[PDB]
Amino acid sequence: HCIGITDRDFIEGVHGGTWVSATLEQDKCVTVMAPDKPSLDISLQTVAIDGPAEARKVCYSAVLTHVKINDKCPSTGEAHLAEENDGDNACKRTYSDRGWGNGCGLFGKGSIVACAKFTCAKSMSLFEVDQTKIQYVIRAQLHVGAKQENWNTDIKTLKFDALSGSQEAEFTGYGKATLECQVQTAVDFGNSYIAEMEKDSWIVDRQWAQDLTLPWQSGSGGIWREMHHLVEFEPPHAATIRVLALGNQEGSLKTALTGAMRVTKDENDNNLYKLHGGHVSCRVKLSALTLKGTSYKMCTDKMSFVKNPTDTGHGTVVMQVKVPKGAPCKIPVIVADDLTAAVNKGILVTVNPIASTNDDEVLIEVNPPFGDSYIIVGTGDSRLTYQWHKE
Amino acid sequence: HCIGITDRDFIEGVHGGTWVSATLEQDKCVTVMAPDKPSLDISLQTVAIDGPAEARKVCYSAVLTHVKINDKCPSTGEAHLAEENDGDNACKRTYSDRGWGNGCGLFGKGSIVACAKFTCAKSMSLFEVDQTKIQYVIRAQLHVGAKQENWNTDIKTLKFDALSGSQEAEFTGYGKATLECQVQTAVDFGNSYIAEMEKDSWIVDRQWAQDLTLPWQSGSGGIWREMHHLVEFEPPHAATIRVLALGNQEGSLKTALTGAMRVTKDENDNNLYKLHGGHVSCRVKLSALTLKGTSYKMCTDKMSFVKNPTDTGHGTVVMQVKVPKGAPCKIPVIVADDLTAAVNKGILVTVNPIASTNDDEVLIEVNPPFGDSYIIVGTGDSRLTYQWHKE
Amino acid sequence: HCIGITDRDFIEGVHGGTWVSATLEQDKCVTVMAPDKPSLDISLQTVAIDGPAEARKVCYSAVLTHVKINDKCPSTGEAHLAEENDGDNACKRTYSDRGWGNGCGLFGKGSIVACAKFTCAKSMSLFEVDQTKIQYVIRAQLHVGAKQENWNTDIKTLKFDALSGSQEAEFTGYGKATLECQVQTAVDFGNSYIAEMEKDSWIVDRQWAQDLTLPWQSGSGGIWREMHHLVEFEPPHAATIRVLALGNQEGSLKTALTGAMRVTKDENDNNLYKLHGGHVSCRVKLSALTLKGTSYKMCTDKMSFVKNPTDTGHGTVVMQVKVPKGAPCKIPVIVADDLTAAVNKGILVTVNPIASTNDDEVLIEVNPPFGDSYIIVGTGDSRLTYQWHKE
Amino acid sequence: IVMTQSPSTLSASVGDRVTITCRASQSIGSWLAWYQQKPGKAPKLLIYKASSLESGVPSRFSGSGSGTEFTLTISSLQPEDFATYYCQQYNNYSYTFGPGTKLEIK
Amino acid sequence: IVMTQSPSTLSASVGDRVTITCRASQSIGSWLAWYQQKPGKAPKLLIYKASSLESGVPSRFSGSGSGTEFTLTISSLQPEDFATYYCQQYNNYSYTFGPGTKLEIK
Amino acid sequence: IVMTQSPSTLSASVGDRVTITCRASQSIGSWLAWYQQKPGKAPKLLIYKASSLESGVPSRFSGSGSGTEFTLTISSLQPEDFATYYCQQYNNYSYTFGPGTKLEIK
Amino acid sequence: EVQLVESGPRLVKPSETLSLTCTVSGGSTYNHHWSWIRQPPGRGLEWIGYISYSGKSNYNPSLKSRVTISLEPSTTQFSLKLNSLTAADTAVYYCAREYRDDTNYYYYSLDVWGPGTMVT
Amino acid sequence: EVQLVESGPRLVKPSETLSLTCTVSGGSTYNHHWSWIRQPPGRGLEWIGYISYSGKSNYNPSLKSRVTISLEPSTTQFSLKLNSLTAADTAVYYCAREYRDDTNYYYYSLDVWGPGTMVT
Amino acid sequence: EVQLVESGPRLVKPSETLSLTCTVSGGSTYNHHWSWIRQPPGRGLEWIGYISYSGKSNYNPSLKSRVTISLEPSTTQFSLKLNSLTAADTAVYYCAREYRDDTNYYYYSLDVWGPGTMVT
Repeated sequence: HCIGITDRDFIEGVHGGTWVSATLEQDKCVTVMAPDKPSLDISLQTVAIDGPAEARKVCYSAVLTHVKINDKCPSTGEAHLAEENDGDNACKRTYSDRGWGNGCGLFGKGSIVACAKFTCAKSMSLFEVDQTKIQYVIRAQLHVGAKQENWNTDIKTLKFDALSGSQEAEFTGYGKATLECQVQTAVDFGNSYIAEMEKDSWIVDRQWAQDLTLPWQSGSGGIWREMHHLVEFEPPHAATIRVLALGNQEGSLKTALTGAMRVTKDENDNNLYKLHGGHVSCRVKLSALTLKGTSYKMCTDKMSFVKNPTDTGHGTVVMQVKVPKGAPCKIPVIVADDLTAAVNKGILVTVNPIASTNDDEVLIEVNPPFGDSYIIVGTGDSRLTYQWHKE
Repeated sequence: HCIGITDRDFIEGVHGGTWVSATLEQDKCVTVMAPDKPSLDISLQTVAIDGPAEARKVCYSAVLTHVKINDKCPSTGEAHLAEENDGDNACKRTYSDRGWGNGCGLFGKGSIVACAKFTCAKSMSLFEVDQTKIQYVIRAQLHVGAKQENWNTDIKTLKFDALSGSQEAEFTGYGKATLECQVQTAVDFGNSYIAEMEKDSWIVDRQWAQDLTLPWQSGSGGIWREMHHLVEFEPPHAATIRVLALGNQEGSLKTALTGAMRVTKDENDNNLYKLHGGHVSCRVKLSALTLKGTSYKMCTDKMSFVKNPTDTGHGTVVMQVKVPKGAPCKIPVIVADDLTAAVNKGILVTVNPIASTNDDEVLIEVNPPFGDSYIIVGTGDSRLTYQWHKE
Repeated sequence: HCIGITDRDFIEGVHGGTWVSATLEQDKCVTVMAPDKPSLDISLQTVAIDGPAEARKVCYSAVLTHVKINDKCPSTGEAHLAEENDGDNACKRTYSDRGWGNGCGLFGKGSIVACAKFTCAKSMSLFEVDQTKIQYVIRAQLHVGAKQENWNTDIKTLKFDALSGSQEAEFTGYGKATLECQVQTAVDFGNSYIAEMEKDSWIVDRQWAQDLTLPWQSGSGGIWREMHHLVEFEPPHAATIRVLALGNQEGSLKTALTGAMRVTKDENDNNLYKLHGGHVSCRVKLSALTLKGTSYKMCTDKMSFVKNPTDTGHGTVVMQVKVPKGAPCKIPVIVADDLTAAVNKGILVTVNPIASTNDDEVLIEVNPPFGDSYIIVGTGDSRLTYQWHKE
Repeated sequence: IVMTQSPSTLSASVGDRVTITCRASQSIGSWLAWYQQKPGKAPKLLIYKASSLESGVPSRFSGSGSGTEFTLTISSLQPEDFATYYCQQYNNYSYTFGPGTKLEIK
Repeated sequence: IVMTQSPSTLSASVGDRVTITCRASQSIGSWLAWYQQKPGKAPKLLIYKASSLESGVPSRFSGSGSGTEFTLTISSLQPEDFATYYCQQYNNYSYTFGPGTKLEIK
Repeated sequence: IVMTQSPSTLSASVGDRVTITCRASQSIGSWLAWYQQKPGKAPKLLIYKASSLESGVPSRFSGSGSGTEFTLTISSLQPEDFATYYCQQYNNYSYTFGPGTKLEIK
Repeated sequence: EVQLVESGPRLVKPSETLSLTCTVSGGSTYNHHWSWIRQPPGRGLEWIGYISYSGKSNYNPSLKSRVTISLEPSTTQFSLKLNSLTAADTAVYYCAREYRDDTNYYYYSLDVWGPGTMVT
Repeated sequence: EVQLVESGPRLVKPSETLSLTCTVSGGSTYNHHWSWIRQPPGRGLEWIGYISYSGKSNYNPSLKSRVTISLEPSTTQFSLKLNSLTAADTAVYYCAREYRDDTNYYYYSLDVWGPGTMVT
Repeated sequence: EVQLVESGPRLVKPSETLSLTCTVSGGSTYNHHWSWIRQPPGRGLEWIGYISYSGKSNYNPSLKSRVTISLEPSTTQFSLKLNSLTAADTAVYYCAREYRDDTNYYYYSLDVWGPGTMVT
C-alpha cells in the first residue's frame, strides 16, 4: 500500500501553490491526500543506466593460430617474419644456441623469431556510467477506487535523468504539476564499472579491473594489449620455439566476482541496467489547494522478522519485519552498542519504515557501525533484537 | 524574452517569506512577477571551469638531437654513455655482430649503446576538472521599462561555485534575497579531461587519453615517459645504430577528436572554459510578499522548425521551433515509437519550452530512445514530425 | 553563539507545515526562533569518511633478503632458480662473459640468473572514498536557558550519509521534525585518494599517486609490482651479480606531500577521517507553527583581522575578523580588482558572515580571482583591506 | 594419389559467389592446400589444411571439406580474384597437384 | 669445534610447541645451520645463519641464538615435522655437525 | 683556413653579458666549435656546429653565425666561466684553431 | 624475410644434364622440406620432389629415375639435377619451401616460392 | 635447477681405494665449495671435506690422511677418493654444494644434496 | 665511458724521434678520427693531425714532413711520432677523439681529450 503524507511533508501558500517534499524509494509508494479528492499515488518505478559506453575489454580466454617461426645462423643477421607487422599477432624475438649440429657454419647465438595469431575467445566487457544520464521513472496516478465521473485516473509516466530533473504532469482537481527531483545512487559509479561476463553483469571496482593481469582492449577497439599474460614462449632449442596459449582464466574472475554485487539487465529492452537501490528526492509543485496530512503512531505491538537482517553488498543491511497487530504505525529502529543504554550509533537508510495495514511486511535498510552492534526494532519487551558484526 | 513564473513555482507563507523554485538554463530567462512592482528578471549567465589543474601532457610531435653512440668489442665489457643518466635522453642498449672486419680481436656480440636528446615539439595538454569548483554566474535585475522614481534597476551579478551555492542580493520592493542553487552538468567530468591542442580545446574521455600509444608527461612535470612510441632504434651494424624520430601524430589525434565535443575558451579572460549545457536549480528566498503567477495555454497553432533536430554530441538532440501565431504558449513535445499511438518514450531535457511572444524562436533539447523514433512537436494536424535514429 | 533565522529562511503554510532552509557549516551554529518557545539550535557537528576501502599500497622502503644466483657456461643451456617461481622475489635474467678463466670449456655468453626476496619495509596506503557513504552528523537541541517545566532540552544527534539524507527527530512545542539534507564537499574526492604514511594522512591527487615511480601493491593484496624501482641488478662479472636495494624514498614523498592538505583521523574512534570543510544544505520540515525571524543590519563600525587572510590549500582563503562595536551585524565582504571601483569578482564561500554579539570572532572564507586582487571587509573609511596574489 | 578439379573453367562477374571443387583418389584427411596463380607468376598459397587462411588472404575466401571432397568459395568475386586455382594434397608423398580451375571474366 | 644437542630424543604430538638446543665448543657467531632429515633421505636445509629460513620452509619453524647456544623452535608441530634434526656450525673448517635430535610421535 | 678572434683579452665581472667573435679566412658553413680551457687542463668542448650546446653545458652559453663570422655569448657571467676560449673550424682538413680569447676577472 | 631464387642454364640441349640452383635468403635451411615444382607452358603444376637437411628425400615416381635433389647448408642453397632430358621437360621450374614445424605441429605446405625460370 | 648425483662402486673390499664421483647438473662448478659428507647406518652426520675450483681444499682431521677430493670443471663433476678402507667407513655417502656468494655475502652452507649411495 | 691517456718520454733531446702513445678505454677505435693536438706553454692550440681505422690520415702542412700517426686497433691505441725535433716543438701534447657518425650524420669535432703530457 501507499503511505500517506504527513502534515509537515506539504506546505500550502497564501498565494501561489502548494509544495510537497518526498523521498522516493524503489518498491515503495507515497500518497498525497486531499479532502473530497482522490488520493494521488506517486511511486519510484525504476532507476536505470541506458547503454553505457564500453571503456575496456579484458580477455580471459585466448586461442593461438597460425604459428610461424624464422631463424638465422650466428652473424648472418636478424631473423624476421612479416607477421611481426600485424597487431593481431603475438611475437617474441630471441636467440638460440646454433652450431654445426644444426646447420650453421659457426657456433654461437642465432636469431630466432616466432609469431602466432592472437584471437580472444572469451572476454569481460567493462562499461562506464555517464552519471549525468542515469535515468529514473516516476509513476503518478489518482488512487483507483469506485468510479467517479469526470475524474481522470490514467497512469502518468514521468521520465527523468540526472540532467533533466524537472518534468511535468497534470491531474484533475490537483491541476498542473511540476516535479523537480534528484537521484542519489547507492554505489559510487565514479569508482565503478559495469562488468559483463557471458550471461551476467556486476558492478565492480575500477581499480580492481585495471589491476587485472590479463590482456586488454581499448574502448575504441584495436589490438589486444599485453597478450603475454595468456601467451607463453618457451626457451628456444635449435631452430624452433614452443608457443603455448595459457589456460582459460574464467574461474579466477568468477571467483573474484563473488565479492561483488550483481545488476539486473532489463527483460524486454535488454539494453538497460536497472539499479536496485537509491533515493529520489522530489519537490512536487501544485497550484494552491488543501491537502490532508496523516499522523503516525509509533509501532508498539510485537513485531517479527519476516526476513532476518542480511548483508546487501554495499555496506548496508536489509531486513523485513511484519506488523501483525500494530495497525498503521512507524517502526522504531536503532542500532546500538548494547541492549541496555541503547544509544543509536548507526545510520537508518530507509525513509520512514511505516506499515499501512495490519499483517504487512516492511523493508528496513540500515548502516551499522564497524565492529559489534545490536539492530533493535521496536521498543519495550516485545522488541526485536539482532546482533551484528561488520568489518 | 523572459518567461513568467507560474502559480505553483512560488509559495507565499502566512509568516516568514516567499520561496520561488526555478530551473535555469543558459540563453534563457525567467521572470518573477508582482502586482504594482517591476518584474524581476533572473537568468543563468554562464557556467565555467576556472583554471583546471594539468594532469598529463601527451606528446604527438617529437624531435631528436645530440645523437651519440658508444661501442665495445666482445668480452671487453659493457659500453656506456654519460647521456644514459639524463632523463631528457632516449637510450637503447643492444649488441652488434663484431669481428675482424670491424676492429675486434674476436668474433661475437659486442656491446653497443645509443642515446639521443628527446624534446617534445608538440603536445596535447590534459586538464582535470575540480567538480567542487565549477562556477556559475546568475544575473538578476528588475525589468527595465519606463523610469520609476526610487526604483533601483541596477544589474546584480551573483557569483557561485559548487561549494558556494548560497549567495545574496537585494532589490527594492522585493527586499533582501537569498539564492540557494545547485549545478547539474551536461557531461560527466569524472570520466573526462579538457584536452588542449594548439588553438583548440575539447572534452575527452579519460580512458581514451590514457590508452593513447604516445609519450606522456606527469602533471608535476619531469621527464617524458615511454619515449619509444616516437623513437625508433634500427638494428645495429658494425659499431653504429640508426636513430630516427617517428612522424608527427597530429593527424591521428585530430581525426580521433572529431567524435568529441568542443569547449569554448573565454574571450577576454582567456583562462576560463565556459560550458554550453547544464541546469542550475535554485530556491530563491524573499521576505513575505505577493507574487503574480502566469498560466500557460498549450501551443495549438502551426509551428515550424527554424532549425531541424540535430545531434548535440552528448546523447541529446537540439531543435529550434518558431511559434508564428500561437501567442504565448507552451510547446508540447514528445518522442514516440510511431505517429499513431504516440506514447512518449524519450526524455525532455528542456524545462518548459515556452514562446513569450508571437514569431519567437525556441530551443528544445530532447533525449530520444535508442533505435528508431519520432520527435513530435505540437498536436493535431499541423503538428511537426521528425524521424530519428540513435545508436 | 548561534545565528538567528531571517524571515525569508522559513515559510509557514496555511495548512500543512513550516519549512526552514539553511546551509550548515562546520564550527557554526544556526538557531530557529519561535514566540514563547525555547530557540532551536541546529549545528553541523562533523563530516566524515568511515573506513574507506584500500585501493593501492606504494612502497618507498624495500629490503632484500635471501639473494641467490645460478649460472651456466655458454651452450650448456638456460640457468634457473626455483625462486623464479615465487612472487615475493625480484629476479633478473642475463648473460655474462664466460671462458677458460672462469670454469667454461668455451668463450661466450653464459646464462646467469639472480633472485632476491622482496619485502616492503615501509609503504604508503591509498584509500578510495565511497562518495555515497560520506557521513555527516547534525546536532539539534532547544537552547538551554532557565529551567522550564515540561520542556525537553535533550540533545538530539542525527546521523546521515549521502544515501540517507532524510532523518527524523522530535522536539516539544515544535513537534515532529523531518530533516532532508545534502553534503557538498570542499574537495573533489573523485580525483583524490586519502594517503596514509606512518602517523599522518593527506588528501592527494589520484594521478599523482599513480604516476609515482615506485613499486605498488593492488587493493586485493598479492605481489609487489614493478619492484625494479627499488631493486638494482648491477652488470654481471664471471658467475656473480651484485644485487642492491635502493635507498629509502621517504624524503621524496614527504617533500611532495607538503603541497597537499592533511586530514584529521578521529581521536577515540581512530578509524574515521573527519573533513574540515564542506556545506550541508537542509530543508527542515515542521508542523505548521509561527517562527520569529531576525533582521540583520550590515556591519558599519571598525573591524579588525583577528587572523589575516591565509591560503587554505584547496583554492580558498580563510580569515577571521573581530567585531568590537558593531553589535549584531552581517559582515560585508567583497574581492575586487582595485580599491576605487570595487566591483566584486570573487566567490564568497561563507554563508552569511554574521557576528552575534560584540567582541566576537568570525570566520570568512573567500575564493579570489586568479592574479592580483583586494580582499575588502566592511565599507567606508574604517574598512579592512588586504592585497592578494593567486596563481 | 590423384587429384581432380571441377569445373575446368569458370566464367563469372564481380560480386558473384563462386565455388570450386577438388577431389582426391583416396582419403587425405584435412591435408589439402589451395593456391592462386596469375599468368607469368609463381603460385600463391591461399588456403592450408583445408580451411585455414594464409596471412593475409581476404576473408571473402573460404575452404571446406575433409577426406575426399573439398571446396573453395569466394563470397564476393573481385578483380584480383580472376586467376587459375590449383588444389594440392599433402597427406603423403609424392605430393600431388590438381589440374587446376581457371577463373576468368564475363 | 665440537657440537652437542639436547635432548637426544623428543616425543610430542601434533600441535605441540617444541624447542631443541644446540651448543658449540666455542663461539661460532651466527654461523649455524639447522637440517631436517627423514629415514632413507638426504638432509634438508631448514635454517641458515642461526635465524634465517630457507625457501620455502613453513613459518612455524624458527631459530635463534648467537655465539654459543642456539635453539630451533616449532610453534605448532605437524605430521611432516617428525624427523631427525641436525645442527651444524660453519664458522670455520672443519665444518661440524651435531649428533642430532630425533623427533617422533606420541 | 686561418682563424682569428676578437678581442684577444676581455675583462668582465660576474653577471655581465659578454660576446666573443671568431672569423674564418673563407666560408666554413656551420662547421665551427667553441672550446673552454682552464690553466693546466685540457680544452673542453662547449659548442659544436656553430650553435649546438654540448651536454651538459649551462644554457647561459650560446653560439651563432654561419659562413664567415661567428659569436659566442654568455648572458650572465659566472665564476667558472673565467677561462680561455678557443674557436675551431672543422669544415676541411687541416683543422684549425683560433689564437684564443682570454676571459679574466675585474 | 625468407626468399628463394632459382638460377642456372636456361638453355639446355637434349640427352644432357640440367643443373639448377635455388638460393635461400632470410633464413637457414635446417628446417623444412626444400622442394622443386615445375609447370609446362599452358599446362598444370607438377610436384618434382624434396630434400631435407637430414638427407631424407623424395621424388615423384614418374621422374625418380632421372632426378637428384641435393642440399648444401653451408651457403643455404639446394640443387636440382635432371638427366636424360627430353622435350617433355621443357618447363618453368620453381623452387619452394615446404614449411614444417614439428614442435608446434604446423604445416603450411609450400608457403614460399621463387619466381621460377623458363627451361627449354 | 641445480642437482647433484653420486655414483661409483657400492661394493668395496678393505685395504682398497674408494672412488666416488659426484655429477653436477643445472649449474657450473666455478663457484661454491663442493663437499662430501657421510653417515653410518643409524649414526649421525660426519662432514668429510670440500674442494673449490681454485684448488683450495679442506679435509676433516680424522680423515685427512686418507681422503682426496678433486675437481674436474670440464665436465662439472668432483671426486672423492678414500684409501685404507675399514669397516668404520661403512657409510652412506652424500655429495653436496656449499653455497658461497662473495659478491653479496650470502652463505647457506650445504643447500643442495645428492640422494647418497650406500658403501659397505 | 670513453677516456684517453697519453704517455711516453717526457724528456727528449733535439734531432731525435718522439714516441707518444695514446691509450683508449671505454670504447673501440673502429669509428672516429683519432687525433693529436699540441699547445706550447702560454701559446695557443695547434692541430697536429689524425688517423682512422681505415688508414686514412691527415697532417698539418707545417708538420707533415716530420709527423707520423699510426693506429693499432688490437689494443685500442694510437701513436704519435715526431722527427727532427727542435725547441719550437717544446709543447704540451694532447690526444683526442674526433667524433664522427656517418649513419646519423653527427659530428662533434674533438669531444674527448686526454690530460696531456709536457714535452721538452
